Amino acid sequence: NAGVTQTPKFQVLKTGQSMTLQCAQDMNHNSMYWYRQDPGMGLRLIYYSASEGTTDKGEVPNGYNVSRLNKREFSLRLESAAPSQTSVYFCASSVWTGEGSGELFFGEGSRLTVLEDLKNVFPPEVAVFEPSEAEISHTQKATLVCLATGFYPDHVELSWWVNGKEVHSGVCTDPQPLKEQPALNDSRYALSSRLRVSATFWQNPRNHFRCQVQFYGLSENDEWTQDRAKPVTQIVSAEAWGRAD
Amino acid sequence: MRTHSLRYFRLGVSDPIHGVPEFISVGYVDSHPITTYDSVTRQKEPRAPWMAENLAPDHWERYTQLLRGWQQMFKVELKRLQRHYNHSGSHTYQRMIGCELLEDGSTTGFLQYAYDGQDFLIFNKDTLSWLAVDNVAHTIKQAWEANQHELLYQKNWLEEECIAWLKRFLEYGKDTLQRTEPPLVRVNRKTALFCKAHGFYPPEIYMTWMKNGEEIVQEIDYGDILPSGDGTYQAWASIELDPQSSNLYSCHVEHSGVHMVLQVP
Amino acid sequence: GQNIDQPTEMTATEGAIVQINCTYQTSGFNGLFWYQQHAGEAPTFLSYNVLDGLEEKGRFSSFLSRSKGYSYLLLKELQMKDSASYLCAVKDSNYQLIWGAGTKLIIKPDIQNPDPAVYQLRDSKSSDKSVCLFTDFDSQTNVSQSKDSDVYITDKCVLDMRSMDFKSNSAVAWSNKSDFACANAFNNSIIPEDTFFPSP
Amino acid sequence: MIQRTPKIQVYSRHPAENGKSNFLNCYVSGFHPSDIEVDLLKNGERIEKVEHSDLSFSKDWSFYLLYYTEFTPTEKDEYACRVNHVTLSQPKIVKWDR
Ligand SMILES: Cc1cc2nc3c(=O)[nH]c(=O)nc-3n(C[C@H](O)[C@H](O)[C@H](O)CO)c2cc1C
Ligand SMILES: [Cl-]
Ligand code: NA
Repeated sequence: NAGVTQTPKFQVLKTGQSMTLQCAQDMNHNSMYWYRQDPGMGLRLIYYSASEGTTDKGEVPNGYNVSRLNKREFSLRLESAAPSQTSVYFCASSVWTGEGSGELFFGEGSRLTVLEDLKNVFPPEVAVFEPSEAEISHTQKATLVCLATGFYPDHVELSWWVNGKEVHSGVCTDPQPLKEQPALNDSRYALSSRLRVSATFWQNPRNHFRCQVQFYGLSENDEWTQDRAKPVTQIVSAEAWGRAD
Repeated sequence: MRTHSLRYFRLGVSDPIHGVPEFISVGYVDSHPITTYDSVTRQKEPRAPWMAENLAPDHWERYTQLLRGWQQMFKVELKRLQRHYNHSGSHTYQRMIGCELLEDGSTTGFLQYAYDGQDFLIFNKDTLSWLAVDNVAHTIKQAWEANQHELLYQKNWLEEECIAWLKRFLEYGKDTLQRTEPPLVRVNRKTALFCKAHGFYPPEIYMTWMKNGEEIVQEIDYGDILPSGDGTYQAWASIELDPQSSNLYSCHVEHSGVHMVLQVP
Repeated sequence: GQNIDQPTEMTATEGAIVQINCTYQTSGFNGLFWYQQHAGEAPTFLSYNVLDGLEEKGRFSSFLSRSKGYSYLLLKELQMKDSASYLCAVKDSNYQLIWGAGTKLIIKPDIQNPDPAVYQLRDSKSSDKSVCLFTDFDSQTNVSQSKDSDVYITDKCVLDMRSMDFKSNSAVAWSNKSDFACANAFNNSIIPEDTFFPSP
Repeated sequence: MIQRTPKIQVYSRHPAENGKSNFLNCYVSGFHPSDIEVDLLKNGERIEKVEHSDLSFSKDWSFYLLYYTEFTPTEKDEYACRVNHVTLSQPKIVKWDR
């Protein structure tokens, strides 16, 4: 009972590189779809497959092709990636097509960024800042801040970890990153998050706090020729311990 | 205008003979085939020139994809039916959906299914329900009625979409569909009087025999309206002569708002 | 041409009601869908209308007028979890979906006991940044971006301390400049007169 | 399973006149299921060049078909339609009555 499962969640590509997105549905659906979603416009269909054994173009097929491999799987191929194919790609399925009320079921999305060169790909720098003592005495609460800065492209997942377990309560991470240089098309990004706890929780010296940022960057096959370290997919973290003082 | 209609049929066969398609779908405007699709060609194609000349290739490409899906759905549905009937061998499944725009501007709309050529499920777009003729159909009725939104969708399709497309096709084919070719009518003896009409379009025609100005409905033999092959139709009606009394016989023909009487001397 | 229009963004208050409009001009009509898409997530189906009228589904209702080519999605008793984009889509005569560009719905939390303050967070030994937190202000406050290109200010974010049934707004500002100070970090914003600035 | 036997009607396109070219029609209708074999006969011999409409569908779920061939009737030549269907134990022949 997985629903629609598409991979990869994130991918950086160089202009001219090939890429296959996978998609599978375990709902015994007959119809599958590939959409792209871009800012300021509605979903645009790339290719669809009304039934097993047939496919056809949608509204924006150029640059793409598909394979309805079987009833479950519908792959999307970018044979020669172009900067304009930077987008978020969604796979969907429906029981049938050519009926009225049947809804679409969507996969989680695949965010693709196509770049002329990988020279501007950077992992985030991650830093954690401990709560203000003034906040603690004024509110009986304590807000930690995590800053993930200088990363490019915007392919990150930030999470907080308290005593080795991910937490969500008391957390707020910016929904969109900040452009550190808003006037540049290739500007690197910044992202802030807060975790707020009771002063009592913060004041137990054995409580451990970690801000973790998963960055999706290059893989072994990607060519790297810059002097700095290859910006591979990696996890960058920073930590703090509760303070009894 | 006269009454006009748009209808699409589907035929599914569970164990077809070699070469025979497992699935066929044909559309009609009035008595004219407009489109065809089957599981051998896998292509939706025009069957009337006024259809081909008014619908671009991307139209035929789109509905080709949709019919490939409808074909698969029909196979799955027939497999379910024949399993629940516990039937071996080859059985048929059929669907008809369509609408009429009547002369007074009122409309009708209909959707029904058949198994082995007999009514199986019949849609009522006013009470939004399916009429089932047996317990196999009853099972399907319950599954389909549990999906209330799809019944609402079909009501809208029958009452709004179907009528909009019918009007579009009526204009496409107006030279054919809205024309009138009046019948040529004659009587001869064969003892029975045969009143015969031919060369007329549209095929709708009413022929009957009158004796002394009274219509003897039960004493008349009505022939079928038959295609002549050239786009026009022919038909006949016969009455038997009483050699024991004198009577005035007359053939009466009504076609496209014109009445004709042929008195037999 | 075929088109579908919905407002780009809407902002309403927690607990209140919002009506999201969608108008369409299409080649025929076989129904209108609403989907919900949380930021960075998949769209999920909310509703379908094809005849005229209103359908209710929990706190959400969807209305359709075919003759006006108009629908709205009505959200009652707004909660923070309703912050999301709402996508309107019409199935046309050829069973193709035309998608609206989406309405981003922003929900203002009801701040019970505002306590606006700008706090200086403690330095990290691994960073040259100084970090300031503007927090606990009421939802009518707007946080302006920075006018100094070497100061970074993020937009307000609502956190929910669920055990304490407590929500609060905050924005973060940071810089590595020597003249950066929390007392002036948010100078380009209109902040409450009683904002608390603890002494340095 | 109810199966319906084909009605078979043989007739000329126009009123026949010896020495005048015409079309001989065989209209097969009301049958179910759809598989069917139709031949036109001249003097008992199958005519080769014989055309037919595509399988057609009636509202009562039965099927119909028109078979035809161009011909010039004479006094001596006899014509017929020969139809086989699952409902027919042997082929049925319907002569053209003019
Ligand atoms: C332009 C057009 C073409 C269609 N072609 C077919 C067809 O070939 N066969 C069919 O069964 N229904 C056809 N339909 C009818 C309808 O979409 C279909 O039967 C749905 O199953 C009705 O709910 C068509 C509808 C439109 C608008
Ligand atoms: Cl007519
Ligand atoms: Na392509």
